[PDB]
Amino acid sequence: LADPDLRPLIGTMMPDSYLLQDSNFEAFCEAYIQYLSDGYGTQYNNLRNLIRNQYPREEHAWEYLWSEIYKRNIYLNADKRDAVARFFESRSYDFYSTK
Amino acid sequence: VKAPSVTSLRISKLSANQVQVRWDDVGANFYYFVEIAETKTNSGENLPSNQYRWINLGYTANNSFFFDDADPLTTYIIRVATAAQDFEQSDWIYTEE
Amino acid sequence: MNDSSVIYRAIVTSKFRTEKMLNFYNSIGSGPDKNTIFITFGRSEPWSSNENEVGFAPPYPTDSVLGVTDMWTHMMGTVKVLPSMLDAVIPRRDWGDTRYPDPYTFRINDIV
Amino acid sequence: AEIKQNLIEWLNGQNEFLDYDFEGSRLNVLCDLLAYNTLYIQQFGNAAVYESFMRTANLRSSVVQAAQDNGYLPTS
Amino acid sequence: PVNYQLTRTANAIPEIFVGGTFAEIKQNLIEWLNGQNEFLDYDFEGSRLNVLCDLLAYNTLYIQQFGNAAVYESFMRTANLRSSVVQAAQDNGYLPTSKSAAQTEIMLTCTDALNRNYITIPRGTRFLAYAKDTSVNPYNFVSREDVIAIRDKNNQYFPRLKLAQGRIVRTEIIYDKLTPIIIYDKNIDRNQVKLYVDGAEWINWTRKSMVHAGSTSTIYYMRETIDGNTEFYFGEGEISANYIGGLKPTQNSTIVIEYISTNGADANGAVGFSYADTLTNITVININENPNDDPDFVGADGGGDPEDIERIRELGTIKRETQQRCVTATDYDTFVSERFGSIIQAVQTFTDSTKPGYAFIAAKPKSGLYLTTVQREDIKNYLKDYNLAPITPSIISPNYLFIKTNLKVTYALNKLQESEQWLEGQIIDKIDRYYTEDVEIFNSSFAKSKMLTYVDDADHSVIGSSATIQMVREVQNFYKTPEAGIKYNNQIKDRSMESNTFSFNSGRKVVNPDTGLEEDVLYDVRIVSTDRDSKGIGKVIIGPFASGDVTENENIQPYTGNDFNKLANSDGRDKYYVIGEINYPADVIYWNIAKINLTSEKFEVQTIELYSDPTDDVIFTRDGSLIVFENDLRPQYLTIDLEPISQ
Amino acid sequence: DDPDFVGADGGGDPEDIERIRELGTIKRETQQRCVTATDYDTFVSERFGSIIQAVQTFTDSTKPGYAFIAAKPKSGLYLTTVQREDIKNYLKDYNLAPITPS
Amino acid sequence: EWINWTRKSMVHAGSTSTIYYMRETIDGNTEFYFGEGEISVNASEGALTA
Amino acid sequence: MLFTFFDPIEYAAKTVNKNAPTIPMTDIFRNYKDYFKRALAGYRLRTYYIKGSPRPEELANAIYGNPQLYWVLLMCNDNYDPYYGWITSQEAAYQASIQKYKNVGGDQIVYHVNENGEKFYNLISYDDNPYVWYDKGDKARKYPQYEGALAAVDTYEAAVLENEKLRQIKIIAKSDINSFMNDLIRIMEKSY
Repeated sequence: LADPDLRPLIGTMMPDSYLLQDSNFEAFCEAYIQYLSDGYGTQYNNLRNLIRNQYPREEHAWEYLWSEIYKRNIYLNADKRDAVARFFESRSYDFYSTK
Repeated sequence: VKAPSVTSLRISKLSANQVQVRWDDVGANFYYFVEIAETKTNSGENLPSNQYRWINLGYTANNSFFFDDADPLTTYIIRVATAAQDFEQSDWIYTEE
Repeated sequence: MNDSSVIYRAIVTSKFRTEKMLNFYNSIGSGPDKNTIFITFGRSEPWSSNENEVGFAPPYPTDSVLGVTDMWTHMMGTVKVLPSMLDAVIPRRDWGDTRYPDPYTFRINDIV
Repeated sequence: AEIKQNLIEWLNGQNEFLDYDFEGSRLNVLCDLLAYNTLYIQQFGNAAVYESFMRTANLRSSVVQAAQDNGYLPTS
Repeated sequence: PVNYQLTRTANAIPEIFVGGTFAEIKQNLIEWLNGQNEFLDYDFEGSRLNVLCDLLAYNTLYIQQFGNAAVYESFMRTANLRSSVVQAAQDNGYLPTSKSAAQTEIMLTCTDALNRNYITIPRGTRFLAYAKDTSVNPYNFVSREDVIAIRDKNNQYFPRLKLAQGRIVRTEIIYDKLTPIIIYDKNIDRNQVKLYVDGAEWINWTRKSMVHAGSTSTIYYMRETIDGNTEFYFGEGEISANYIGGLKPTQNSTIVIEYISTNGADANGAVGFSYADTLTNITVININENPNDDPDFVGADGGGDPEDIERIRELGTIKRETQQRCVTATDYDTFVSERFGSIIQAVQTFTDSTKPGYAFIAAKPKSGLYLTTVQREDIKNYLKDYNLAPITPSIISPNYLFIKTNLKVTYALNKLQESEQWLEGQIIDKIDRYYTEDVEIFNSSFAKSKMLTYVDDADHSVIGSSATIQMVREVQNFYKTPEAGIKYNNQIKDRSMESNTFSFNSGRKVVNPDTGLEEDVLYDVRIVSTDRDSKGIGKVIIGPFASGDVTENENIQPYTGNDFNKLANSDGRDKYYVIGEINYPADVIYWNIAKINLTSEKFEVQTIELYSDPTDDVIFTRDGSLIVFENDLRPQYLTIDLEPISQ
Repeated sequence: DDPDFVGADGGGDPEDIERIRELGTIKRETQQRCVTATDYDTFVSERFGSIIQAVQTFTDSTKPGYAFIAAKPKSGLYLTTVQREDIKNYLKDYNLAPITPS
Repeated sequence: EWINWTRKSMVHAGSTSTIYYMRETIDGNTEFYFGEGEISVNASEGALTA
Repeated sequence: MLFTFFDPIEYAAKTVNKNAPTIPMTDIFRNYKDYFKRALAGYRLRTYYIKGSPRPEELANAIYGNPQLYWVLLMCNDNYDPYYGWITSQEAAYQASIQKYKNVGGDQIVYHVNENGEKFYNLISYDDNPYVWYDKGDKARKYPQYEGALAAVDTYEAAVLENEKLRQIKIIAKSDINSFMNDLIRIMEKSY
């Protein structure tokens, strides 16, 4: 699912074609909203999707990297570590309680 | 008795006329020989095994040989394999075009 | 398991394939311990409507007892295999024959 | 801070001196979006700073996120 | 590494956040603005349609901080700005000890006129203490708990109690359930709080003194709400408890909080206390013994001040490894910590294999050296409640290796202001700051070059510096040394390991002038480790002897020669007795005076220094033995020369 | 033939503020383990309290590795077999470490 | 059938155990996400090796 | 200025690129939303404005308040997203619909809405077949659901149905706001 790009929302909040008669004002104001909002890495996304990235199994999530077990496993396969360390930081309460 | 297939085949510090390949050790006494191929033919896109030919660049007793030539904006697709005295050749492995 | 920290290498060589065979024949003998062998013969039923021809083939047998049981139903007689009749073999390459594709050559390790 | 954001940005438009079309509309029209933007984000960030902290961070779904992680999944 | 699959990474802020240098933003926007989209039809101008691009880039570089900072302090390891750090550490069950108060145990000798048995000594019992820097002004003290005394033989009491620093304050409040009850004052150690609700008790949750197995409701909670002002609140309970939760008040109640004012860490001095007691017939007889426990005493301990940011983090994440329980060596290190911390600088708990159970804990107080007692028994109890039931914790304290400097800072007279003294003391803490930062902790070495660069950092006028050095390690029981113990861990530089003082007794009578006689307590002795030899060898000697007292037999024949084994300076009549091994290459010392078979009563007090000088400049450490220099407690070895220069 | 009776249920979606007080009761709770002398008394009495009453567990030094627990029946005096055995189970799923129950 | 593991914690279930998990979502739905593990066996080995 | 009100602090950002420069920044880390919450106590019964207009993000300068406050409307609804939190122009949701599903599936049918409002979610009819609905899997059928009939809301209608339910808000009545904001400061100056 794409999530909203904020481009159509504020596109109406501009005073239409008034005060700038050239189309270079509208198409430019269009593509500037992209760099704020539509995308993965841009601010409005990287912000609004925060607290959705706290759950490590979610895509694009991080901070599981900082975890002590992501650091210490010697698995030769490179992808499995990012599968299991992305896991187990989803449910840490399991292991820590059972130590 | 297939010799252990090479693992973690990566390219590093490629330039226009120089490209370097790296791979994990995979063993003490084995040898490795490599193949290099153009893909796009004169700004075209072409199908595998109908193209690439292959070009043997020789064999090496240690990992990561350094390669030359490879005219700019061309070549790509390195491929390696392992072999030894008593073992049958392993299977080819391609790097990320 | 997979991709363990330690990685080991094991040949199993050739000889184990042969030496294991030797133990098979090394007791075929006569007595309670020597587990003799018997071959056996076949079915009388036409087995299908299309039976005699080149295409088509018998159905693939099954290791289950449901397939073990039908033989002793459909079987007639068992010849015995003596210890002397079983034999160990090699592909027999020979130099000089024109009938077989490559007359001499015989690269590296080959039996002539 | 809605007028103060555009007024400070309107001074930088005269830093280039004559911008042509930027006298009436045509710029501030596109620069009003920048003024209407930097406010919400100045807020939305603050609103989005406090979630993962439990005893802070109101609404609901932000709690259950931080709840079941390190906690238990609450009854549906 | 070997296999490339092991690269991974440490905690890494991805390229998605990071954030702009400016002009790179100008680059990416232009490529997104001019290219791939418009191919400008813009009506501004040749320059304006260009210029206006960065006018909205300052809008980006702004919104790329103001709103992008949130994700920095949203997480923990990457956050800055305390507030976010702290507030995100309570859901890990920590809290950062906003401040702390000094604590001691004093034994009051007082008595009452009524002679009644079982005299009490209620909560506050205001005391006052100078906590000496010189004399002037007291601070305050309150016992805060109970106790009891007993009358025995002569009519006197020994109501020994413990006391905290500040005074107390109690603010009762009506609970509106809409009203986040708080405090606002910059104080109030969360370690010691009561908070009754209108009946009694309310032992809360986050910190147990008992843990009171079961007991269900009546808990409350203490966190942060940033701002420095602590939050109290109650659970979701009903009690019409309902199922599980906090009991909650009922819509109106008198909620009585009482805390300790906790003047601050300035009170570490302790020493002399005064009664200031008005209750009843208790006389407050004084004879107040601040340290009636055990060996050397620094005064009070603790005092706190809020924990630094770099402290919390390390302790903030590790407490996810634990859950409110210590099963692991690294757990005790986190349980001996800001919970019981500010009284312990470093720990490194370990378990000895030869002796099962008995989790051993080394600890160094910020006061220095030994924890004395009842500050030890205190660390005992707070663990064993959360501990692994059968095994008992024990505080051994580490094996201290100090170092003897004798350094000279050689300043210049021209550029000073406060001249000597103030600089004499200004060089102290800089050296002290070096220990506290680098080598205070375990497993870390120190380099005298690194000490000198903090020395040369004193102010300005000091130019150059230099020192000799000796590693001092003091034996406890002496007379023997343990089995394969007493080791430096460093190369000893043979012709070193020099004695201390000692003494003798007996030696017949030897009466003197004036009064009747004496015991011949003069004529001391001292030990020297002699030379190296074919491999280790080297022996050692007990020291100078005149004649008479010993058992010579066939096994002694005292001598090493007039060779090395350097001589003590007295009459002393040489004849050094051979005692023990001291293998040089693998550092080992062995004594066992019983070899020459003397009586331990002929020796004066034990606990004698030895202090060989090191071979290499850098001094290493291992096996849970710290190198930490603490001046204020033992001045005995620090000597510095200010010898000046006139230009 | 139950006492006063209405068709039972569960609740709806739980409230909001009641969610927050639970995680505070998670961290403070040691789950799927007994690390303390009073933790055995907590799990034994929580489940089996309908039969067992009045438990305490005490660890004895010089005999590390056991942590005897003392349980009393709500009915009789001594604990019966296939009970003492059944109390010893369900603590094997948790336990910890060396130091196994008695 | 696989056993609902939603709260047993984890460790009590070893590798390859049929246990499956579930969590909440940011929008209020439920996720049935499973564990991570495979039963794959080598060629010359023959063992199961979770 | 009912935001801000304190100081820039300094934002170190030292956890990334050590010796990073300190940049004075408007202070957004106070936990403001709590102050509002506790201060609001006693001013409650803020009525339900029902909105009624796709008022752009700021109606503050029309209805209660009007120093172009652009919030106290936010803190009302505990809005997490200042953009898609408020209701939007009817077309915006439609516009928002595409970008949501543009990557996968195209336009779809999210649920079939029994009368009385029982949602279904990946339940599918077969025309020219029995009239009973089936899940989008187990194509062997054999496992019918909801023997009745209902009507699908496709996608556009849902987004409309979902954002249109987002218009109700609290107010503070244009009466209290002055007296209210006069309190809301007092709590703030209180803690420092």
